[PDB]
Amino acid sequence: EDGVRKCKKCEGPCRKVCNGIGIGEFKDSLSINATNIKHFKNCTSISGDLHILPVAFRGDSFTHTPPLDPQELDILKTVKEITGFLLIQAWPENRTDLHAFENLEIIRGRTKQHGQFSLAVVSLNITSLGLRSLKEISDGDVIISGNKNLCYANTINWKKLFGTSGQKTKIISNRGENSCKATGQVCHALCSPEGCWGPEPRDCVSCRNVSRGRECVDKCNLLEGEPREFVENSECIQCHPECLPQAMNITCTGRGPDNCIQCAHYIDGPHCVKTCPAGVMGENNTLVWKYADAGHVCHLCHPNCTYGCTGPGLEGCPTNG
Ligand SMILES: *[C@@H]1O[C@H](CO[C@@H]2O[C@@H](C)[C@@H](O)[C@@H](O)[C@@H]2O)[C@@H](O)[C@H](O)[C@H]1NC(C)=O
Ligand SMILES: *[C@@H]1O[C@H](CO)[C@@H](O)[C@H](O)[C@H]1NC(C)=O
Ligand SMILES: *[C@@H]1O[C@H](CO)[C@@H](O)[C@H](O)[C@H]1NC(C)=O
Repeated sequence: EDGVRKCKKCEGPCRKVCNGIGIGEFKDSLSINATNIKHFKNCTSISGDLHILPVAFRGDSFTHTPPLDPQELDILKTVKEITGFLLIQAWPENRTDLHAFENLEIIRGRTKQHGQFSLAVVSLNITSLGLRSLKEISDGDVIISGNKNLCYANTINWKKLFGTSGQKTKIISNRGENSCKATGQVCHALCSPEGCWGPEPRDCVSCRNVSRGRECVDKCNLLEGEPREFVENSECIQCHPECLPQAMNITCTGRGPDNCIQCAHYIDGPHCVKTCPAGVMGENNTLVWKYADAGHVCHLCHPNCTYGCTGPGLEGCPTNG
């Protein structure tokens, strides 16, 4: 079970806040060129505005700045929050989606491009967006234009991502819905009609049937197979290992050990245990000992037999060394 959300702190070391292009250390910097991209490494929140103009990839000779290698973009795969706006005006052809932003989830929109835009994806040689993680575009309007071979962008119900009232969404002159559907570049079957960031089941706004981890799936593993799961708000989560997987019925009502049908080993109180407690330091700083009934029910053993137990009460306890 992936019961722990972040695992160790939040990532490897953990969360860092960096300034945006044209603000702070990147003052008087027009775009994210091959000079300041290295200062965005190990950074979860990039407060401010991000800019990727053609100058970054071409290289500006007069500012002693070099051309950007498309493999450097992966330095932004750690960014998930943008307090200002994201302005992407140029991106390579060897990549069909916004590869570097595969983990961006929240874009606030305090700062806006021309006081109107939060997301600007214009003139890009891509075929899909691939912003699978983006859940909220808080304020600014969205512009997606001049992306000749780009499909799937018109599918997204931007109303779900929007927060502020009247958020306009200029999605014009891309790869028409006529050609997109005729070539099989439509939203996935497992993907709900609420739009998708591409064809892959992971690229999805919401799931039509259910989800599991980072994918839209049809089955939830309730009645059979790999770890028996239960459905909670369109999500598949496996029942506690100490729950005998039942056929004809679902293995659990919830997440915990005490929320399942029947324990595969013994049963201490409401909890399903692999063995009855045999000398555990109890919450009252004292060793707790128990025994197993005929029906596998853990009962507290007699106080007299302290360093061990076999049956009920004060019966059988002197062992031969
Ligand atoms: C969505 O799921 C449909 C089946 O129904 C659902 O799944 C079964 C296993 C049961 O849990 C049932 O109670 C659910 O309502 C499929 O027929 C359908 O093909 C699925 N959709 C797609 C796009 O695959
Ligand atoms: C970035 O994080 C990785 C772990 O994900 C760590 O090994 C590395 O040293 C970090 N780099 C810097 C410059 O902090
Ligand atoms: C499954 O267990 C629940 C809980 O007691 C019960 O209400 C239901 O009738 C059972 N269904 C089957 C098919 O065993």
